[PDB]
Amino acid sequence: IENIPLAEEEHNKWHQDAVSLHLEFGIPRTAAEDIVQQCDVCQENKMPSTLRGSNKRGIDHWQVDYTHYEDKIILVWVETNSGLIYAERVKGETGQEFRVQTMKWYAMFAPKSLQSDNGPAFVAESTQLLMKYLGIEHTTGIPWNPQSQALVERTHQTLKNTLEKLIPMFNAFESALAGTLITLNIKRKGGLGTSPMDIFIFNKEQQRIQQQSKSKQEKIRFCYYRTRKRGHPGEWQGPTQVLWGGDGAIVVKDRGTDRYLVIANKDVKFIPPPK
Amino acid sequence: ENIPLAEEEHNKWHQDAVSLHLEFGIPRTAAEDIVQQCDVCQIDHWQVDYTHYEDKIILVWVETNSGLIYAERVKGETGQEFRVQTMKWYAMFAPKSLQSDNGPAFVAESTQLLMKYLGIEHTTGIPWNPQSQALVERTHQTLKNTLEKLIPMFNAFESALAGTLITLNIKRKGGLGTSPMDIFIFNKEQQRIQQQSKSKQEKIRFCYYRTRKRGHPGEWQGPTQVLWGGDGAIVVKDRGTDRYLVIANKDVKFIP
Amino acid sequence: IENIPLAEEEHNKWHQDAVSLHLEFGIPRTAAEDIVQQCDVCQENKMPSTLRGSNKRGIDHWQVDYTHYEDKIILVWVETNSGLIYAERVKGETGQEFRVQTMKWYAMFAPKSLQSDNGPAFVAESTQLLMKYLGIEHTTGIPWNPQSQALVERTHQTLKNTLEKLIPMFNAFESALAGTLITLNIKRKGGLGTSPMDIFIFNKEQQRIQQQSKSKQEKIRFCYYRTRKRGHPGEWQGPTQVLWGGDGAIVVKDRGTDRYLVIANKDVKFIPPPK
DNA sequence: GCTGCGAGATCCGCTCCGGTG
DNA sequence: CACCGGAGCGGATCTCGCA
DNA sequence: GCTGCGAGATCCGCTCCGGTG
DNA sequence: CACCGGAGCGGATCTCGCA
Repeated sequence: IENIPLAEEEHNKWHQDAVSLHLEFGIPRTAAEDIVQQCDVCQENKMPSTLRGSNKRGIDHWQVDYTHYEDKIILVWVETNSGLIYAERVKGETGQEFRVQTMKWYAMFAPKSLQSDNGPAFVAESTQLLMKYLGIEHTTGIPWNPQSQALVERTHQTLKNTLEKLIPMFNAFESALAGTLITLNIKRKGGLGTSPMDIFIFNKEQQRIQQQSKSKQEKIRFCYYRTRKRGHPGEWQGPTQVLWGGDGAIVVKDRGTDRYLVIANKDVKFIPPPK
Repeated sequence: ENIPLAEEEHNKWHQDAVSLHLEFGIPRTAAEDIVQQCDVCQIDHWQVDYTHYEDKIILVWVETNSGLIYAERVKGETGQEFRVQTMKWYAMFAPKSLQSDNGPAFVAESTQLLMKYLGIEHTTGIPWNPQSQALVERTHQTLKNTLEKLIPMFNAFESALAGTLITLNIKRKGGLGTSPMDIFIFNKEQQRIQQQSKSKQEKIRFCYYRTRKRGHPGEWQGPTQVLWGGDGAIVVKDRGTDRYLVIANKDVKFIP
Repeated sequence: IENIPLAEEEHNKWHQDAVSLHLEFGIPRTAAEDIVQQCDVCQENKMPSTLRGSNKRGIDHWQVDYTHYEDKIILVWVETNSGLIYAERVKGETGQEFRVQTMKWYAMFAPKSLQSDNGPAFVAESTQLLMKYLGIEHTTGIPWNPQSQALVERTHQTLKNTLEKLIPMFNAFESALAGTLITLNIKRKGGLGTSPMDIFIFNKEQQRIQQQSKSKQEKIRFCYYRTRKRGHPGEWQGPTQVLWGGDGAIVVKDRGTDRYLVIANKDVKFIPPPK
């Protein structure tokens, strides 16, 4: 532990990873990793390997991107939760044409939110106003990050493959595109052999708001909750409603965190209802 | 299965297939079959018409029962454009039957060949059903009135048509607040469930059936055709009573 | 099973994967996969996802590639088994200069075989004769496949990083390159904290041929062997020497396969030695 | 008759030690 | 005295980008 | 105040059925 | 009668390349 200054000097001179230094001078690897963190050259030359994710979100939250196939502009519209897709060819990527396509889209379906990249048509102020005009949240992804729209990119690849497989069988490129839409919307099935269109229909049936509104008549009970650390709980903090009661646990909301949280039934006491 | 009970109730009261499946939760196709077989009373059915408005030709697609409608501007009335429109329409929906008049585009040989390729029933001739015809004229009048209503506000003619489609499919409501889109979605969901549960499994198969009296099995009767084979039970008709009964698969001899 | 012709017709028309067809028409998925195999469009558009490998080989089997750093030509020499490396800068990639570098290399170490890409210096007939002149096997990798020399590519990346980290501390670029060689040959240690140079030295000590030659005096025994299929063995095929005897199994060579093979001691009968 | 791999960074599984009821 | 993280040790696992 | 995923192809783990000692 | 692949079923796992 007394050789730590010499280890730091060697790190400054040569800049090897902490594992070798730990195995050599017998210093805990936490100290060596902190040395690497507090150094300069290794800090400047280390790489940020992170996993991140994708915005699957919920029902009716879609994103889109353009298609460059055979020097023809095509719009492909992709669902995230169920997996449905839809596409149509357009002469250009102009704002007015994009607005017309979006209006037809919103006539056909009932979306809620839309994601997109920094494309001029997507970013256009009139398009943003129209999206606001129909009460739909429009968020722009960070520029030069196709992984945000990786879903539409994957669907793009699959649709191009299906066009390659299906184009010579029909007279019209639009007809072939419709056939590929059928292939990837009704025929493309996996797992339980259920179409993305069927998933979307079932999602709409569940999302029907009449049942959700009328479920309010169910009995509501109150309770306290506490947090467990090393098996040692805290105080019974705050009265909150029993959102649902399960076997061995319930569902509660913490106003401090403003998010949903689960507590085992052992740390829960039931409040009797009015009588 | 409550389907044979529904069919007995139909043999008693002779109500329409609509109220039948609404109030007994039975297949729409089964209700149509029962209406067809019931001589007292004797899905995805569409009608297509052409109409001009500022000298523009537009396809009109109206479903005969739920009331959902669809429209799209077209350059001309000729067969190739009709084929493209019907290809897009079949891409967007999953129809089962179509009713139309004797228009050249409808009666074109290649159009009917592509109908057969898609495997859907096509019927041409003079429309004789007031139930569908009057709905067609009502849809036409309402659509033209709403488009005259909404055109000045919108920049694009196609945008105005899309807005009128929104008004006539989502905003407009009837009964307990059910849109044509809502009723179409409900019927489509139930129809697809019953199709995947009953249709593709087996067809036109005969069998032997027996009736249990206080648990005692009866003599094998028939033979009769298996019309609706479900989970652990089938629907067959007793010839004497002209009624359908629930017979468990353990009491059925499958005739090859 | 009678719907197979219709399934084949649908495959010819639309060309979806076998899983969906199997889940739809209730046909065994082997038949559908064979249909896809015997079709044409899916055969033409399927992708060959294979894993392959790398030629780690044994001791003293190396490969090399050139370095394009700061518009300066550098030769980097990489070991595969132990992990040692060595490098030196050269003005150009000419055949004579490469021959001089190889001769210095063979003076410094005692290699056995060398791998390389389609580089003109590596492919030169005089270089091949010189490699033959020193009794070293030279094989050329398939062109335009850097994954064959992925080892030297990885070492290239690491050495460039270490140059970036170490260049300003020395006057001469050659001195910095030597320092990076020290870093990656003596300091870069993992696992048991043992240097690649130490691994190479121990490999040479083990590969010393005197012990291998003098091990022949060990007793040699003969035996038969058989192959097990479903628990049913065959005939006792061929007399072969007991190369080594272990606990529950031995080592034998099959002249039919001309490779080494292991048989459990249960299927082995010991031949008594001469007495 | 031939051939993708490894530095680097957090997280976690874990085991003696700890607080902890 | 049982129990769970705490810390240390060791291993498991992710993208990336070199040619 | 934000965000890589999924068609496609072999191999394998496995469970009733089989040969098999 | 125990035992191991055989075949079928289902799941586990690999690179790649789309923008």
